[PDB]
This record gives sequence, structure tokens and C-alpha cells, in this order.
Amino acid sequence: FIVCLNKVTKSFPPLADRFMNAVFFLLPKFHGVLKTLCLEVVLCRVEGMTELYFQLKSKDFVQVMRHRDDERQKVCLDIIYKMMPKLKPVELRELLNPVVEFVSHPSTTCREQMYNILMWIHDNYRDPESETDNDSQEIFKLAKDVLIQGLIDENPGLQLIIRNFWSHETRLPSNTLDRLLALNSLYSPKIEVHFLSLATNFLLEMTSMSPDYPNPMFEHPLSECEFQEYTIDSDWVVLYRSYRHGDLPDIQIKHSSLITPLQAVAQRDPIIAKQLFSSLFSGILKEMDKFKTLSEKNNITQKLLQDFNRFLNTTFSFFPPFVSCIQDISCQHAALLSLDPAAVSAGCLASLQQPVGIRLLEEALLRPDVLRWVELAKLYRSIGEYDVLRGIFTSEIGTKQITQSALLAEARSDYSEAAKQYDEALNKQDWVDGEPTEAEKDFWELASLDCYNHLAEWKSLEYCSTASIDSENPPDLNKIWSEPFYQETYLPYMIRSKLKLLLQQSLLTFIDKAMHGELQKAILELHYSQELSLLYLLQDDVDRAKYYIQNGIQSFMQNYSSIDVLLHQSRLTKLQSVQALTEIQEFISFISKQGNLSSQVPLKRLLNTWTNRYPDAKMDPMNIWDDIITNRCFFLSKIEEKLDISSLIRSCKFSMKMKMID
Amino acid sequence: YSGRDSLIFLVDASKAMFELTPFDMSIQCIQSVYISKIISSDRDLLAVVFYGTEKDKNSVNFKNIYVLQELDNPGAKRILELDQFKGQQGQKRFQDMMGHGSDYSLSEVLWVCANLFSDVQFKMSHKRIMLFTNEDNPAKASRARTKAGDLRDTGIFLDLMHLKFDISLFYRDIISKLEDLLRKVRAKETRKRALSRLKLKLNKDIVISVGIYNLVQKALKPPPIKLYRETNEPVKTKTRTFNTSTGGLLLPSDTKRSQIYGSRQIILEKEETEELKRFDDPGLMLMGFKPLVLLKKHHYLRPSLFVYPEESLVIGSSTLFSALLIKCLEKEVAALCRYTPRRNIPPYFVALVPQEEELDDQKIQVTPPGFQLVFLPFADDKRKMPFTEKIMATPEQVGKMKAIVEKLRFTYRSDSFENPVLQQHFRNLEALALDLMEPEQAVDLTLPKVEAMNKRLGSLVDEFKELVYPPDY
Amino acid sequence: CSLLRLQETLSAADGAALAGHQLIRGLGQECVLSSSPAVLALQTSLVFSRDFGLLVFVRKSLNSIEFRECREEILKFLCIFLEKMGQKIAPYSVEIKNTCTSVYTKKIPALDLLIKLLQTFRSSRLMDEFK
DNA sequence: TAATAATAGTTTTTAGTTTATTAG
DNA sequence: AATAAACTAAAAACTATTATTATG
Repeated sequence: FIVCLNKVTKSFPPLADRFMNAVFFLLPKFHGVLKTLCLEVVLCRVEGMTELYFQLKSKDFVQVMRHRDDERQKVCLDIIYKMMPKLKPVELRELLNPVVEFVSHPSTTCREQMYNILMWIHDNYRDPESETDNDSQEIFKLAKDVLIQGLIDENPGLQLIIRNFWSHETRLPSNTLDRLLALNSLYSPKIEVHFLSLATNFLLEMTSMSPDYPNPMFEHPLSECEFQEYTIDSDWVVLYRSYRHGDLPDIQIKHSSLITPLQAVAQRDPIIAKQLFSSLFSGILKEMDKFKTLSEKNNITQKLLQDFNRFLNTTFSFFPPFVSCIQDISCQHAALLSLDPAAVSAGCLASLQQPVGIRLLEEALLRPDVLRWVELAKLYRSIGEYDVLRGIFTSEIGTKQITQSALLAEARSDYSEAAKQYDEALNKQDWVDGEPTEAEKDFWELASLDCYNHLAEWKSLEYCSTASIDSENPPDLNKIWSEPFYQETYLPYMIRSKLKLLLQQSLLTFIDKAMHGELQKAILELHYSQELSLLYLLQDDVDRAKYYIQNGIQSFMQNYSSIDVLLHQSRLTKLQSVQALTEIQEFISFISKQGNLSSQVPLKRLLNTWTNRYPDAKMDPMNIWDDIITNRCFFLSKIEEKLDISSLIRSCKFSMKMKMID
Repeated sequence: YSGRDSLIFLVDASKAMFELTPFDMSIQCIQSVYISKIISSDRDLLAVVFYGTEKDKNSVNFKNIYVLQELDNPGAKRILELDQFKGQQGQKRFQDMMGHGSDYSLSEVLWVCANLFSDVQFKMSHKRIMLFTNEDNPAKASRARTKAGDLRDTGIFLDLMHLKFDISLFYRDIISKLEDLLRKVRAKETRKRALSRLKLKLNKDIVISVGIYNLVQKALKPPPIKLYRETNEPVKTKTRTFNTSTGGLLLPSDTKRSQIYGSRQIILEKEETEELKRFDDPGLMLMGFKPLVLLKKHHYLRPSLFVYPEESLVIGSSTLFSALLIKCLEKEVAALCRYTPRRNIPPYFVALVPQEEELDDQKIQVTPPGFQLVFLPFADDKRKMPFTEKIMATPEQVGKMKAIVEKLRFTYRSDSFENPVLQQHFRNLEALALDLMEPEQAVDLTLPKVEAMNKRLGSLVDEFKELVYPPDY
Repeated sequence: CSLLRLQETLSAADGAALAGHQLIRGLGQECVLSSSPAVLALQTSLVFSRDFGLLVFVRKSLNSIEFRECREEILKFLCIFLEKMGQKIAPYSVEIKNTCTSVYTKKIPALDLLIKLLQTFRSSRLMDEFK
């Protein structure tokens, strides 16, 4: 019955108009391909059901969505497509909520269908004009984000039509100025890697209407000869410049003939993408410089600063090219020089783009000013501009002395008495400056932490993590403590403290809280994956440690690729993580040979190895000393035990101490 | 046969239960039905989902619908849920937490019923819905009538009685005596699986299946499972022929079956042991016809069953059996069959007394058209005592006991009596659910009833004693 | 990852019958998803073979009919790992055989587990042959 | 040189094996 | 001073699947 009914409904839709009850009395009884045929019949006569959302209530559309079938799921999506014109907005986003998780599926056909759904919504139902309730705004945000992710379809035609859909004056207004304004408001928190590339793509494809862009820029060749397309062998690249070639150099090439290769390289090369984006944006600024009203100009700069916030706030990788582009764009423009010093500081620090923001903040100072000063000081400490830092904390905003005596300690690198000064007077708020800035307060907290991390005082590292800080938060910290920004700064120190204490538990609490919320885990693996590897290699769940170490190798490679190498200190610090990564990876790989794992031949010959390969601190920062010390001690304690002896281990402890001394 | 009648309790709350108020009597009806169903069939599912409510408690959450115990195998859950509300105080508290009579759309409740019947995943032969109202509670009804008709098309039956056959005027078109439902039906097992039909070797060239289905035969107490004496969970009972002289459990290669006959235990093998059980093949090997006059009928005493054909294995079952029972009228004989339910079975000499269909005005299949198994005895089991037939009838005595007893003329309703153990323990299970006493006693009417009223009908055996000593003690 | 936390959610779901149904649905989804040979996927399936214990003990390992379908699904995923993409056979085989003996102790997928153990004896002979 | 076909299988109610005292 | 056995002792039920031989 139902098989021939699904066979005839396509053959004749009207005949299905007598067995709605039959399928509805059987749809929650039909669960195999019978369910598929029920979907076929429903789709063919969805108009036959004036109200069938209550079927979804009763027939559990959601459970069908759990099923994996481009057939079943896609035809359900098509049914919704038929009935979403008639669907109520509340039911509409109700159905949307389970839909959104299906994006980016290898089906690419039911995926394509639901992307059609999303664009249709953003066109007529989730469209920016139907935004009357938070329902509608949420729907439109979801649709715009998923179609943003659709700009990058592995299907070039699909993403191409998506680009056409967007660039359309409805979705993206036609005028270059207002197109730009919409682009500033259209960034997705995950696309800053290619947000600039796609924005350039849209901007340049607008130039198509320019009835000279497809024309040549030159018509007066200095050397004129025959110009015909040139060929090239491409045995197992597609052309973007035809090479109308000959004896003499032509100059009558089209503007398009250059722009299209230019657009392709821009959308492919991110660094050139951001350079081009900055240049074009500035040129647009000159375009508005003709006669445009400064009221509109400052409104645009305000909304652009807000956009920059929504970029930095919603980014967590902090794309070093994107971050640098935003920084310089702020640099060249006074109304754009109004950045939050804390925001640009954090962006530089997460992007290792410190000096660019240092120049930006320098322009800001020479243009609050105390916050600008303290952020410049924070980055100077991070890099090591301790000389100008001394000048600043003696002249600009630095009126204290514990800050300055600890500055002397840090220049003398004996952080011990620096932290003694700070933890001595860090909880007290009265000072010669009255109230020092809370930035200076958490700077003192971070200096005490940097001491007790520099020293082997991991117990006092956790102690200054918990109590020695100002009593602005409970001692221990977890995901419920990430909201304070200083705690976010402390997090690498937090993992350091707890990992070394275990190497000597709120750590595991925050670890599970880090898997709880993939942003936390992503950031941790981006910046502390090797610490996790050392932990879970010490925690003896070494499979997790190997997982963390491979993820950390990939994160290091990707960060070093993204983070500019010309900032040679940043690149050097990036490559200082090599020792622990290799430690964990190679120890796991070699641990298959467990014969030389507890015997004394990995002890007598390999204990002196504890303290043979030790650098000098000038070329190896002493935090990386703590790193490599943990690495080597882990090596030659794990390889000497758990399948010359004691005096040699004591000698190696002692020699490690002299190397600490040197 | 997979397939039963699925029933739901769709009871209206339009204060047509609150006028005794119909609610309490309706709840007694439903609880008695559930008591029957728990002791009869868990295959049938019971849905305590009432509508007319002040709440929208249902899957799709439609107007004036409440769910208490949805479609499920019967049990004490619904028993206690209705027991907490059966009383008048139970009725008022029910109206408190559930609600009173409210407005709604009948299309909503019928849609919920359709969802309920389409959510169960049992091949179900029939579907039924019950409903109670004091009178006719009523667009609001036209869509309702349409949906009810559609559900009827889906095999769903509708049951309703107006508790004012007087006043259901607005419901006469809507609709498609509960004293029977007051637990008159109780404790009847519903199984439809049984042995494959046996092959009647009626002759030497054609054999015909006979339908012997032990599906509605004797039912008794539920399975006593060896639950844990502490937590009431069963045990696996690891048991087999195990060893003490050698320890452990004996393996099949080490187990031999013998027979202690004559002066020795005649050791055979298990293969010979279980292949000896056969004299020929499975089925009803027919020797011929035996006149019914040659039946001992004082040895036709063992548990006897019926012998019916089965028009499923051979085309000629119904055909030849119809002809045979047509011509059974002129025969005083029985189909003399040897009976093997399966392979390796000792056939039993069986006389097939023609028990043809008693098709009444409604053609009820009482004594279905086939044969009844007549016992042909043997010489090893009867409690025989030495015969003494020097005593014949005497006219005074025969007349006296005739006048004593001939008034009491029964009809022998085969199912009139109640099994003591079966109904006893089933209603005892009911009481266990109720957490109460021994509810009531079942008996095979083993206490005589005429002896208390034979003298009421004019007994003469008591009146006329053949001896000063009790004539027959 | 998505696989790890989704399977953990499915296990945490373990009404018990509906929990079994959603577990078998998610496990079929992951089975048609886990057809990947990347070493990262092998390692995550490895590290979640530890969480298989909680997966099967929220399944109760009880051969219960409300989780008998989950037994089918876990054995079909083991058949996904019957071929040699589970390159790391050492760290789990002994606890795996002990757990599956427990599951059979407290139907057809029990025999499937026995087949899995036979395959391990064909491939992971070293540690399995001791126990 | 690649789909449809049968052991694929069950909520097996009787193999007719436990309750029942004058043999000394 | 020993005869007395109704305290249960097992096997088909339409479920349904695979498995065809789907191709040179």
C-alpha cells in the first residue's frame, strides 16, 4: 500500500489527498525506508496539510533529524521549505534550533538544501526587514553566520552563488560606501582569517560594474607589436592573465586582467590580503575626503570602533594578520586611534604582535592616557623594554617605589625580593599615588606570580595565585573565574603552578571545565597543550598526553605560521616551546623500548646527562630554563625507573643548581 | 496470531462525571477493567489519559487533556492512580490536582488519541476507545465527528455510554451497561501460539494437517521465579548432573542413560535413549474406524482435548473434513488415529469422536467442526477395585432417590466452575497490588449445593433411610 | 571532541528504553562517521575506549532489552574496529575482554564480542594470551 | 567480475517422573 | 509395622534477518 502510494503521489499528487490519516496513523509506526516514503508523500502533498507542524510535534521531526540520510533529512528540509512560508516564526526558530547543528556536513547536497533554506530565510522570513522580535533577530544572526560559512564552500559554484546572493544590494547594499559599512557589520567571529579575503573579493567584484575596469588602462604602447594569448604546459594551474604576447611590451591590458589575479592572490595570501585591505580602505577614506560631512565620518568611525571591539571580543585565536591590520588601521586615523589600550594590548599579546601595538599606543600617547601608559608598560615588561619601563615608572605614572624597587629586581632578575615587595604591599591600596591603577595592581600580582614561577617555588606560585593577589576574587580559580581578565592572564601561570606541584586538585577541575566549553579547550591547546601533555604524561593517562602533544605540535606549527616571524623575539619565544614538545613526543615514541627503563645503565651513564646540555639564560629565558629542566628531569627520571645511582643523581642536582646559577 | 485490541481510557471531564457522581462509578469501571487486564493480558495496553481537564497534560499539550498512565501493559500503577481518586474525597482531590470540567476542541483529543495509537509499535488486531459522560456534553462536533470516523477507518473502536439509554442527544451522531466492565471479565490469558499442525495419515497417499492449538487451555498461577529473598531478584540455578566422586559437572560424552530392568541397569546410550521414543513418525497415523460402542468411558478420564483440522498446511483439510463431518451423521465410529505430536513420540491410540460445529444463531464456534479425542486406555494406571455387580436396582429405592434428586436438573456449562488455584491466586495478586487481605476464594464448586436444598426440593433419600445406621454411611 | 562529548552525553542519557534508543541512534551516526583512518581519530577512539566502560555500564552491561540494541550497536562499532585501523591494540584488550565477559555474564552481540576477542588473539596475541 | 532471498529462530503452556501408607 | 503418589520440569509459535548470484 504505502510503497505504491509513494509511487503514485509523484505520478499523481491529488490521489494522496485521501490518505493523510493513513500516513499519520503510520508515520510514528513507520521507521525504515517506510519513513522515507512517508516523507515523500508528505512533501508531495504538504499543501494537502494546512497544519502539519503538529505532525512534527507528534511524529518527532527531531528524531528524524537524528537519522543520517541526505535523502530523509533533505526531504524533511524541503518539506519545511514548502511550509516555512506558512510556518510561524516561533515554530520557525523552534525548528531552526536543531537545524543549525547540521551545517558543514559531507552531504553537501542536503547541506546545500539547508543553505538554500538559510538564504531564503535571510531573504524573506529571517530577512533584515522581518526583525520585529528577538526570535527574528536570532534567526537572522544564525542565517547570516551560516551563509558566511557558505562563502567558503568547497563547492566553488555554491560559494559563488552565495557570494552573488550576498553582494546583492539587498543582502549587501550596492554602493561601495554602504557595501563597506555592511561588511564592517557582517564579520563572523571565526572568519577573520579569511574575512579580509572575502571582503576584498566582494569589493573588487563590485568594480565589475565600473565600465572601465574591464577596459585597458593604457592605450599608448611605448613598444607596440603583435599581442596574442600565450600558451603554457600544465602537466599534472588555470590562467588569470591571458598573456596577449609578442615581440614588444604591451600595456593595453585590462584593469580586470590584473585585478582578477590580484583578487585571487589577495584571497589566497592573508598577509598581502591585509596589506591590500589597509591600502584600499585608506584610499576609500580619501574618497570620502572629497566633500563628505564630518558628522557621517565620526558616526562611521564610532561604529567602526564598535566593530573592532566585536572583532577583538569575539576572536580568541587573535589572527596575527587580522590583528595587525586592525592595529595599523587604527594607527593611521585619529578617530580610529580611540582604541581601548587594554584591548589592543591583549590582541598584541595573543597575536605576538606586541611592537605593532606598541607603535599604535605610542601614537596614542603622543596624541585613558594613564591606562595607555600602563598598557605600554605591560607590553614593555613582556618584551623587555625595562629601560624605558624604568623611565616611565619614574616619570610618567610611576610614583611608587615598591614598583620601582621591584623594577630594579627584575632588571637584576632577582624576582625574589620583587615579589617580597609586592606581596608585602599588594593587598593594601593606599600609596603615594593614592590608589594605583588596578592595572598596576594586577601587574604587581603578575610580578609575584612571575617570581614564584621563575623560582622553583611552585607551592608559593599557587599561594600567590590564590591569596597573595588582591582580595578581588576567591583564591582558587576555574571556568567560573575566567571572567576576570587578570585571571585569564594568570591561567598559563596557573597550569604551570599546578603541573609543577604535581611534578614536585583545582587543576583537574579547571581541565574538565575547559573541556566544558570548547573555547576553553581550544585556547588551552593553542597556548598550553604541552603543559597538558606533561600533566597527563605525569598523570599516567599517557594516551591523553600523546593526544595533547600532537595537538600542541600542530598548534605550534600553525601559530608560528600565523604569527609574524619578522618580530624575531616573538618567533624565538615561539620556538622556545620546542624542548617540551620534543620531550613528550619522543619519550612517548621511544617508550616502546622499556628494557632500558628501570635498569641502572640508563642511570649510571644517563644521570650525568641531566645536566650536560644546559644553555645560558641570555640566549634562553629562564622560564624556558624551568621548561627544559622539567623536560630533562622527566626524561631521565622516567627512563631510569618504572621498567652512579644515588650519588650521581645528587651530583646532577648540584650541577643543575650551578647551571641555574650561571 | 500477533494482533489484539488496544484500548485507551479517554474519559471526558465536562463535569459529566461530577453529578453518586459519574466520576466515582466510571473510575470503578476503569479500575475493574484494569484488574481484569492485568490478570488477563499484558499484550493489550491500557492508557489512562483523560480529557476535559483544567490542564493541557499531554504529548502535544492540547486543550483540557491529562495523562496519568499512558498506553502500557496493565499493572498496579493505574490501579493505585485510580484508587487514590475513586472515592468521593478521591474525586474531589482528583478535581483539585487534575481539574474540573473545561472547554476544549474534540479534534484535539481525537488527534492525541491518533498519536497514541500510532505511537505503539505492536501489530494490533483491533483498536478501541472508551468514554464516559452523564449526558451529551455538546465546528466543535463536525470536525470531531470527521476525526472519529477517520479513526474508525483506522480500526479504532469508540465506546461511550451516557450515565443519565436515555440522554445522549447531541452525541448520537458523534457516537459510533458497564456492570460487565465492573470486573465481570477477569483473569483470562490471551496467547495464540501453539504446536505445528500434525499430519493425519488418513490413508497411504494423502495426509492432512490437524489443528491442535493449546492456546486457550488451562491457565494457572503466574511463573514463580526464584527471586532473591532480600532484593527480590531471580537466580540462575546452575543445575545439571554433576560429579562428587570425580567432581564438577559431567560432560555429555560421560553421561549414559540406562534402564534398571530385570536384575541389572541396562546401560544404553543417550542417542538410543531418545531415539527409542519413536515407533514411526510425527502426526496422526490413522489405523481406521472404531465404533463408538467400544469405548470404556470409565477410562476416558485423563486430561482430554479436541481434535480439529487445520486448513493451512494442506488444501484438503477444510474440504475433506467438511465432507467427513457431513457424513459423520451416518457413522457410529471414530477416526482411529495414533498420535505423535512430534518426532520420537510413542503414538497413542485415539478415537476421533465427531464433535461438529455448534453454529448457533450467531454461529458461535462452540465445539468447532472437528473431532474430540476419545481415550483408548491401556493396562497400567487405573485405580481399579474388584467389581461387585450382585447389586441391581430396586423399584422402591430407584423411585425414592429419583424423587429425591430428579428435580435438580443442570445443563453442564463447561466453563461454569472456577478453578480454585487459578482465580484464587490471580485475585490474590490483585490484593497484593492493593496491599490487602486474601480477597476472595475460588473453588471448583466442591461444596455441594443440592444437599442444602435437596430436602427443600423434597429429598426422599434423607426421608427414607434403608437402615438405622446411615444406609450408605 | 565532538565524538567524545556526544558519546558521553548519550551514555549520560542512560527513560531507560528511550535512552537505549537514542544511544543506538548516536552510535550508528558515529559508526557511519568513524570511517576515518586519521591517526587523530584512532587516538580519540582509543582514549574513549576507556570511557567505553561507562558507556556499557550505563548500558548496565545487563543484556537488558532496553539496552540490547546498544549491545548490537557497540558490537557493530567493534566490527568497525575489527579491521586494523585500531593500531593501538595493546592498551585496552585485557580490560576490553574482561568487560565484555561481564556484559555477557550480567545475546548475539555477546557472541560478537567473542569474535572480537578471537580477532584480538589473531592480532593482539601478546597480552591477551596471558589472560 | 556485484541484488534479495530461507535457517535465517519464539513471549518453546504435558517428556506425559514426585506430596504419598500396612506393609510386617 | 515398606506401597503412594496432580507440587510444574519441555517443546512450535511468525516474527525477520541473510542471501542470494546482482555482472564482462
